[PDB]
Amino acid sequence: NRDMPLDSDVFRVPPGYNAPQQVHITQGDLVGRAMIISWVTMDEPGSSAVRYWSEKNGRKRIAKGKMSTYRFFNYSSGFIHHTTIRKLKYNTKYYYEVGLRNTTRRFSFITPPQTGLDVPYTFGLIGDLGQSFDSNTTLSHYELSPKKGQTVLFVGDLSYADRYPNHDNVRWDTWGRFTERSVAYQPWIWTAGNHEIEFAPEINETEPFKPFSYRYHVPYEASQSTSPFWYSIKRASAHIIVLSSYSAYGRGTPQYTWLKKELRKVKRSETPWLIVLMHSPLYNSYNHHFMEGEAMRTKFEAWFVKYKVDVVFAGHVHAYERSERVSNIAYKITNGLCTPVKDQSAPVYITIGDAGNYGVIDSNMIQPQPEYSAFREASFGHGMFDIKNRTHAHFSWNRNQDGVAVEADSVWFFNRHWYPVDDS
Amino acid sequence: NRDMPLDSDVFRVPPGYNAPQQVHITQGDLVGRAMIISWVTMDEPGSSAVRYWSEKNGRKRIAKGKMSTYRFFNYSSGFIHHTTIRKLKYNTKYYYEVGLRNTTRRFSFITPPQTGLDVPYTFGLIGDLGQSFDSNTTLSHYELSPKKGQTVLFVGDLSYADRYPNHDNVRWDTWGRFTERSVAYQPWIWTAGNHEIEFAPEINETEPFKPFSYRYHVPYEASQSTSPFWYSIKRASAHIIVLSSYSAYGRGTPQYTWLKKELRKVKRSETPWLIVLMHSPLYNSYNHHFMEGEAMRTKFEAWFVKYKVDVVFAGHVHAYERSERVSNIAYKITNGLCTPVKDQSAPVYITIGDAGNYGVIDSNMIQPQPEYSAFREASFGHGMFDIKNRTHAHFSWNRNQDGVAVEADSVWFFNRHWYPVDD
Amino acid sequence: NRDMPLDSDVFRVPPGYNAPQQVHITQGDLVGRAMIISWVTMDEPGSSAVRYWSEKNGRKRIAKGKMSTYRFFNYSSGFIHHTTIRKLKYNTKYYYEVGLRNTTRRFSFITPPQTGLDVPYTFGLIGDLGQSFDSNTTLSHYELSPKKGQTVLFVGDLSYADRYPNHDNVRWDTWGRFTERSVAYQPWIWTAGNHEIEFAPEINETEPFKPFSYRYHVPYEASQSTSPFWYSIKRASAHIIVLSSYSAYGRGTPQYTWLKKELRKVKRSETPWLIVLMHSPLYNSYNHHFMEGEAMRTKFEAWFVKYKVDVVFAGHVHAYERSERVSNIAYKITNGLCTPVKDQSAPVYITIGDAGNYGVIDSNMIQPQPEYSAFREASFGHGMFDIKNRTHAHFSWNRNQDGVAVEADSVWFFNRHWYPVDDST
Amino acid sequence: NRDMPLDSDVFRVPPGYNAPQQVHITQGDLVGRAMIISWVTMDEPGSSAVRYWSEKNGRKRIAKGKMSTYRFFNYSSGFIHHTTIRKLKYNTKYYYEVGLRNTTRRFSFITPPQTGLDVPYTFGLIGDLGQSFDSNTTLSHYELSPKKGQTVLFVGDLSYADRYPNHDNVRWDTWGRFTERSVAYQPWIWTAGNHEIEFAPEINETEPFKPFSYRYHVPYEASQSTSPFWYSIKRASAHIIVLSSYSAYGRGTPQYTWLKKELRKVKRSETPWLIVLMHSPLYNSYNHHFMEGEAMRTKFEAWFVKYKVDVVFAGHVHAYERSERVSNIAYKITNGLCTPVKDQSAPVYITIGDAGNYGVIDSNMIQPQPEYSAFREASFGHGMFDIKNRTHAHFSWNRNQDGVAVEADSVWFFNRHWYPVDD
Ligand SMILES: *[C@@H]1O[C@H](CO)[C@@H](O[C@@H]2O[C@H](CO)[C@@H](O)[C@H](O)[C@H]2NC(C)=O)[C@H](O[C@@H]2O[C@@H](C)[C@@H](O)[C@@H](O)[C@@H]2O)[C@H]1NC(C)=O
Ligand SMILES: *[C@@H]1O[C@H](CO)[C@@H](O[C@@H]2O[C@H](CO)[C@@H](O)[C@H](O)[C@H]2NC(C)=O)[C@H](O[C@@H]2O[C@@H](C)[C@@H](O)[C@@H](O)[C@@H]2O)[C@H]1NC(C)=O
Ligand SMILES: *[C@@H]1O[C@H](CO)[C@@H](O[C@@H]2O[C@H](CO)[C@@H](O)[C@H](O)[C@H]2NC(C)=O)[C@H](O[C@@H]2O[C@@H](C)[C@@H](O)[C@@H](O)[C@@H]2O)[C@H]1NC(C)=O
Ligand SMILES: *[C@@H]1O[C@H](CO)[C@@H](O[C@@H]2O[C@H](CO)[C@@H](O)[C@H](O)[C@H]2NC(C)=O)[C@H](O[C@@H]2O[C@@H](C)[C@@H](O)[C@@H](O)[C@@H]2O)[C@H]1NC(C)=O
Ligand SMILES: *[C@@H]1O[C@H](CO)[C@@H](O)[C@H](O)[C@H]1NC(C)=O
Ligand SMILES: *[C@@H]1O[C@H](CO)[C@@H](O)[C@H](O)[C@H]1NC(C)=O
Ligand SMILES: *[C@@H]1O[C@H](CO)[C@@H](O)[C@H](O)[C@H]1NC(C)=O
Ligand SMILES: *[C@@H]1O[C@H](CO)[C@@H](O)[C@H](O)[C@H]1NC(C)=O
Ligand SMILES: *[C@@H]1O[C@H](CO)[C@@H](O)[C@H](O)[C@H]1NC(C)=O
Ligand SMILES: *[C@@H]1O[C@H](CO)[C@@H](O)[C@H](O)[C@H]1NC(C)=O
Ligand SMILES: *[C@@H]1O[C@H](CO)[C@@H](O)[C@H](O)[C@H]1NC(C)=O
Ligand SMILES: *[C@@H]1O[C@H](CO)[C@@H](O)[C@H](O)[C@H]1NC(C)=O
Ligand SMILES: *[C@@H]1O[C@H](CO)[C@@H](O)[C@H](O)[C@H]1NC(C)=O
Ligand SMILES: *[C@@H]1O[C@H](CO)[C@@H](O)[C@H](O)[C@H]1NC(C)=O
Ligand SMILES: [Cl-]
Ligand SMILES: [Fe+3]
Ligand SMILES: [Fe+3]
Ligand SMILES: [Fe+3]
Ligand SMILES: [Fe+3]
Ligand code: NA
Ligand code: NA
Ligand SMILES: [Zn+2]
Ligand SMILES: [Zn+2]
Ligand SMILES: [Zn+2]
Ligand SMILES: [Zn+2]
Repeated sequence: NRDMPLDSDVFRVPPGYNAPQQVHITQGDLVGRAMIISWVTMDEPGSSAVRYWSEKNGRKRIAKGKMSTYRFFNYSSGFIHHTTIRKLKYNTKYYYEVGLRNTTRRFSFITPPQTGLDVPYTFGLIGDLGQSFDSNTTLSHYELSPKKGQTVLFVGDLSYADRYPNHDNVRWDTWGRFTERSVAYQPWIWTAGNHEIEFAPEINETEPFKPFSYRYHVPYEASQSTSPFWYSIKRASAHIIVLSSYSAYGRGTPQYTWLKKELRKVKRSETPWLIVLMHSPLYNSYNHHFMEGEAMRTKFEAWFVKYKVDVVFAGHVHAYERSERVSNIAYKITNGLCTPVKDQSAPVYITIGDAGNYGVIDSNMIQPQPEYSAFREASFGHGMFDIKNRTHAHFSWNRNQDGVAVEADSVWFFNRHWYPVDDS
Repeated sequence: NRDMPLDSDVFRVPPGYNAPQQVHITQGDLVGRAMIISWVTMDEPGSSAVRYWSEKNGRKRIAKGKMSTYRFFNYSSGFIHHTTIRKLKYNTKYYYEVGLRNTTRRFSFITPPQTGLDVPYTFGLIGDLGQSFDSNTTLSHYELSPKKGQTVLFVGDLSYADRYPNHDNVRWDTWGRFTERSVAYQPWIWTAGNHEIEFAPEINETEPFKPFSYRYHVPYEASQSTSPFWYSIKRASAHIIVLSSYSAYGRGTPQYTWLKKELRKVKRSETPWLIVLMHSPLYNSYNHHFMEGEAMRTKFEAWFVKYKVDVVFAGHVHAYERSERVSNIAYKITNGLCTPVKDQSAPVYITIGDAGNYGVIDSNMIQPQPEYSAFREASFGHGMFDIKNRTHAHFSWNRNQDGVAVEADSVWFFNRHWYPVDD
Repeated sequence: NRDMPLDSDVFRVPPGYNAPQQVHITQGDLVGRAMIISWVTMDEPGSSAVRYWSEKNGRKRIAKGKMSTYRFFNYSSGFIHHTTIRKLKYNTKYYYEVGLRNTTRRFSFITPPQTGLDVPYTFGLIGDLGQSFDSNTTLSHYELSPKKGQTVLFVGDLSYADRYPNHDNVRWDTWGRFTERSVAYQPWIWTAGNHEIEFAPEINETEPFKPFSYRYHVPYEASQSTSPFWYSIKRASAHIIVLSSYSAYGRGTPQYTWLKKELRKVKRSETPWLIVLMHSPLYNSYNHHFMEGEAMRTKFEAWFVKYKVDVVFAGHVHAYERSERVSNIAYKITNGLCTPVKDQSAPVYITIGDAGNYGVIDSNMIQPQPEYSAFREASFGHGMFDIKNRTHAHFSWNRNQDGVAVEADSVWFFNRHWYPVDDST
Repeated sequence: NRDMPLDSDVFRVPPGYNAPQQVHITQGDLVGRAMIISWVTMDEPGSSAVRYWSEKNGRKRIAKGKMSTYRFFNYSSGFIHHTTIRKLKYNTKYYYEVGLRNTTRRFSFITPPQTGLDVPYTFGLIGDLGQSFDSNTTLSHYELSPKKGQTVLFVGDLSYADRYPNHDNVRWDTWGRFTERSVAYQPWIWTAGNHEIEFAPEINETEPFKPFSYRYHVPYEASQSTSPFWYSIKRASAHIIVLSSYSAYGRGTPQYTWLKKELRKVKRSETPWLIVLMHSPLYNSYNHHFMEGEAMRTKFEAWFVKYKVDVVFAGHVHAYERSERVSNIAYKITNGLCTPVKDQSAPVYITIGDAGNYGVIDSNMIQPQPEYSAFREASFGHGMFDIKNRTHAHFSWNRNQDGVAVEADSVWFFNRHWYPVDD
């Protein structure tokens, strides 16, 4: 176990009575004019109000949100606040304060630009963060990146609190305080991983995702989803679809039905970059969780080809892997066509679940490297998906053992819709 | 299309003030000593009490249940009752009556024999019933069967009420009154199909399986399931595992985790017949819904082989198919091994979703007939799985266009644990 | 049984698919800038959106509210909509529309003037309305009154649906359609009466006021009440306090606590007319329900004197009665001081529970008329509290058997804070 | 504030992992064959099962109950268990054990005799107990009483936790542990006082009686009450009626309606002693809370007289008072009949809210002592209602300053139905 001890500086509780902690934000709407503000108070319920103001207009406003609590076995939570700030200005720095009654803590964010064809934007890519010492340097590598991530795409497995006895939910609080130094100033877009399931019938905890869902809200109604575990957002030139690997996705189910309709609503003339997130990779040549993505892949892979998804990000495997553009959609049971082929309409599949978890890397690879795998390496690190314009985005991967400006893997993406050419 | 009109005889309301209607029973425990009695009253809530007594020891006892209601868009249900009778005697006729506060109605059932290695038992197989005129013929054929079925293994898609505007839930009620003449007297073991999902955010109805789960209860806690849409029961010599094609089944999910534990609890020296029910077939050589079952197959086929499941029954496809014993579990992305192969540890996959639905048959088939497919036909009908003992179970398929004693398809199942020979 | 039959013209369903019916409004805030819009759709849920605009300007805005439903025994409601229009302009005609998805119906209201010392306003007084032919006559008299009532103060007992078998809640829907012609255009201020309680444990209905509270919302949180059945509103120059005779009011209970603080908040220099609404009369010389008000009188009478309430309106008794300014607050169990005395600091107690109910008047009164009873008469009718300014309000009582313009009883009120001179007739 | 400090011995936590604390029992049915067993586990949910057996026959049985939790402002409760043991034998000592899964604790109780005309029984009377050092003394005097109480009638105001900042509900847990040494072995019959209202809108606690209602269950369903704050039990020769001073009692309200019908069910030929419990006294000659009972009095006094209630116990005033048998029911507003008069159908009204509370006594009395007041004294203490038979019960008031066998006041109650003479 390489988890940071409870006394670590990154887990420190902010001073002052009922001081807000575990502050975290995410996009609150479909197009970027809104922000969910989230924090926890531990001494008393406190106010769910958020004071905020833009640098441009300097008028202090109040939004009012809602508080909630939960229990998990013998654990009882602090007071969890979720407040949505709406009708924000584009491309604008706002300041926001939480804890208006007790002790007040102040933060800030920048709204993205209005969606558009050539609007540039830099996405962090982080998966399977955890709270090990490895997790802490990955976060450091992200925040010190000269490419300056503006939003993190998070592909599942947050706190790993379920590894503890009875899923010791204090390790959710520590994770929230630890990640605050980033997510309180820029949105993370949440994907549900398997360590969020927390299905523990032995301790009478049988509602999947219960802790995760109380602590991390997503703007899922903004895209007509009926569940927080699959949803869409638009931000700058990107359309991002979040799927749930451990929800139902059979034909006719809510997630299947929502994805079918959502892929049809995508307007590549406004958001050229089509990004999909799921926890479990559909392409993966590591031994760890080899072929667990087969189920979802059979259901959705053809749809990713059809709609010319640019890239699919996943975690789950604790390592890094970048596919070639391939598909394996010709199979008809008896026709023998079960080998992935090069398909220039396919997305690139990237496994980036290597941000540290609890300190274990997945090293065992199937050998030789299969044709469908382009690059892979068992190192800790994080990714950046730097969109330049409608045709070009630059993806890079940074290792924890390198300098923060070093790119150990690096490739240009040519947009599938606006410039379809062999970017290999 | 061919759905029976609302004024059909099969849909008649039982007379009397608040007379119970849509009466139906199913196994109430793990081993067959309990029964869930269910019904609906339309005039007022009424009593959830059930009076019962055996034709033998004859003492009249009272079980008490719970009532509940639901709404669906602009539909308001009647008052739905579910009551469990426990501690029944094995292998005895009981009488039970419902509607004690006002109009009483009386029915009977016969508890199964205790579970055991060599206990014979006869299972009706019905899928995708619906309420078309074909639906009624299938049910007649089952009731007039010389085989004499004792329990219906129902592989999902019940009322087809979702085909109607706003899913007109009156068509649940009619289907309940139509099927009463069978399921009030012998258990139907319920599987959930895609027509039970009734996901309709356009009318703000977003809870999967809501009308079905209010109306049809299952003993799912008896097998430590956390959900009614997957569960297991034992009856005579059969261990029946019911799965939910339209719930989560990824690694670490409730259903995945439950099934993974459940197969370890199977004792073939106590129940040698291992039967799996699911709505969507894992092997299906018809064009309609072709390869829909692939996702669940990747997850569960290797377990079915590991545990030598005798048969997997499914509906969904509106036709009849019986596979060979095959598996397709050796694939590894790049090893190229993606062809089903004869495997005597594997189950036979039977598609039996041809009870009538709303009158339509699935006739277009993959050509040529793949080697994994033993027999297929686009006719309405039903199946019977007739366990003779620990080694032999006779499966027969009866067509609606045939006489009720006629088996258009017939095959001996040799038990995968006690007698695993080529069948 | 003088209840109007089900096929009466007043119970007619508004035509068109899923047309909104039982449209009714009431004040939706403390000061008058808000309105709660309420209505029922029978065919499908429909939209809880309200389109509205000022006759002056004309900008057509939308307010979104919520739909709820209930069951009561073997009855199932339609789809009940409550939507609050906020931030409105004072003294201004607004039009509003409901049923925006399918069949639209349009109505209007006038927001009250801004609260102030001399702001005039006419309040109607109706209690125990019911749905009888007498009930129809009272409503007609109210709306045809030459002094135009601008808001109804309603002292409880609405539909008398609970008199029917299984409280046949269909009789709630008919009463909503019948009263629509008034309450859809001007707010009625709701008090909960004993016929709202609907405690029917024999048919497993044990939640008091369940039908009433689903159908009739009030802005109780605006006055920091925690319950719909007691709350305060301010309108024009009146501060109106609504109490619940059939809720707890023992010392330390929520209603007791709320009323205690609420009287401290009243400012007679911003709203001179202090009005109390309750169902059960504290002072009542009628035989029916004689002394049922003693328990609440015991708890609150002295507070009404202390804070110089101008008038207490009640119903419950199916007749009309106006009291002298009278108090009975000096009793100490053993001191013999149990008789009401003239007290110019006390309010007037008015029983106005004679709008019709199910067609029965309460005529058996105690004789001779006690010294505390000013005027009493067993006839169907309604009242008007016509505030002229900070010092003067005219109260009048109109009988059904009389013309619409004739006051059978009437009296000038001298405001207890601004003109505290004896005004005894 | 004479409240005991948190490290006092009476607040000791039972040792051992998840040891049940705050164990307390009350009658679980109408007549005395059932017991509600309540306790709190702090380390994890634990099992709600209760193992119990009579000292007579060691046939160990299991009763299964229910667990609940609550929050109050920034306080989070432990795991609260309520389990009803039903179908017990009369007049029988039972053992019971809680904390089965982890640390077990064992207690006992003795069921009352079957209800009956001439069954003797001793009732402890305790009100406004709290947790001062005075409170601990009163509880000692009760448990040391030579008259040996068999059940406590508790007229309300339990923990006084609502005097602490934010009603510091730890002072509920501490009170449960302190009272356990009595109430784990014999029932206390709970009346809600005003310190149970805990209506605190400032800190967003607006639901009356929430902490109390979670921690202390009552068998209110057994008398067809729809609310735990009013209810009746029958025990030995007593029919006991608990009213809620701080709920609704206007005409038509649930409580009012309930009391009207419950009195009609009283059978003095089976329970000759008719006893009413309420928190706020209807007769009180103390300055503190003078005439707060008038409102309930105007509604209910004539009913008490009409049904010849033997005695009404209240608390609320932190002193002792015993009235004469008087009524004040002749008043008609204008007839001037407002003075209480002696009335041999009226109950005796006893204020017994002097068990200690937070260490304050109410000493200021109305002078001179009114005619309706028989005896009254501002001292801490408790009472005992000792039923001998259908005609006689002995009531005694024991002060904390006297020795445990000393009665500072004592009267014979002559049964209003069987023996109504001037007592
Ligand atoms: C969209 O972004 C691309 C990456 O930044 C642009 O390509 C870049 O163009 C630069 C000239 O402005 C040149 O120095 C860079 O080397 C080049 N980078 C790459 C990776 O090609 C692209 O510009 C167009 O496409 C390239 C290939 C050249 O033909 C440019 O002259 C073109 O303008 C950007 N597209 C647009 C429309 O600006
Ligand atoms: C289990 O049931 C099978 C079907 O009823 C039995 O096989 C049948 O046995 C009949 C005589 O008992 C024979 O006429 C049938 O032809 C035969 N049916 C088939 C499909 O083979 C079976 O009986 C045992 O197995 C058969 C093959 C013979 O060897 C019998 O002598 C055996 O008793 C039943 N198994 C047992 C263990 O009884
Ligand atoms: C406040 O309203 C009162 C009721 O309308 C006014 O009294 C009425 O004044 C009328 C002409 O102003 C007069 O014809 C009415 O007889 C009289 N009504 C009564 C019941 O007295 C009152 O006007 C002031 O007071 C009265 C007594 C007259 O002296 C008026 O001339 C006064 O202006 C209104 N108060 C004010 C300040 O206007
Ligand atoms: C009910 O209990 C009372 C208290 O014990 C009985 O009165 C007591 O009877 C004793 C004789 O056994 C006697 O020594 C006690 O002094 C006397 N105590 C009092 C306070 O009176 C009572 O006994 C009957 O009633 C009284 C009025 C006498 O007439 C006795 O002689 C009677 O036996 C008991 N009543 C019954 C019906 O048992
Ligand atoms: C985590 O990293 C930050 C930034 O590099 C550093 O200040 C902090 O001390 C580190 N803490 C631990 C426990 O590694
Ligand atoms: C609740 O708040 C009080 C005062 O703010 C504090 O002293 C106490 O420790 C808190 N209790 C809990 C359980 O947080
Ligand atoms: C359904 O089948 C039964 C039995 O064959 C028959 O009596 C009945 O008339 C049929 N009803 C319809 C509508 O086909
Ligand atoms: C409810 O029950 C009453 C009494 O039998 C009956 O008259 C009425 O029609 C019923 N209403 C409904 C909607 O079932
Ligand atoms: C239904 O049964 C109850 C209880 O026996 C009875 O009171 C009632 O009148 C019955 N209803 C009808 C319509 O017969
Ligand atoms: C539900 O709506 C349809 C029209 O959309 C109507 O025909 C049907 O009768 C409605 N059902 C009820 C119970 O109102
Ligand atoms: C009600 O309106 C909706 C949307 O405008 C429409 O789809 C529906 O057909 C309408 N219903 C009827 C009965 O006209
Ligand atoms: C009710 O009164 C109105 C007049 O205001 C009249 O038009 C209508 O016919 C009356 N209806 C009944 C049933 O009395
Ligand atoms: C939960 O149970 C474990 C069991 O060892 C214990 O150590 C832990 O302190 C408990 N947590 C709480 C908050 O009681
Ligand atoms: C309470 O009383 C008991 C018995 O008299 C005694 O043993 C105990 O120490 C006392 N505790 C306190 C804190 O007074
Ligand atoms: Cl009181
Ligand atoms: Fe992981
Ligand atoms: Fe089907
Ligand atoms: Fe009335
Ligand atoms: Fe007290
Ligand atoms: Na599927
Ligand atoms: Na998976
Ligand atoms: Zn994972
Ligand atoms: Zn299907
Ligand atoms: Zn009334
Ligand atoms: Zn008290």
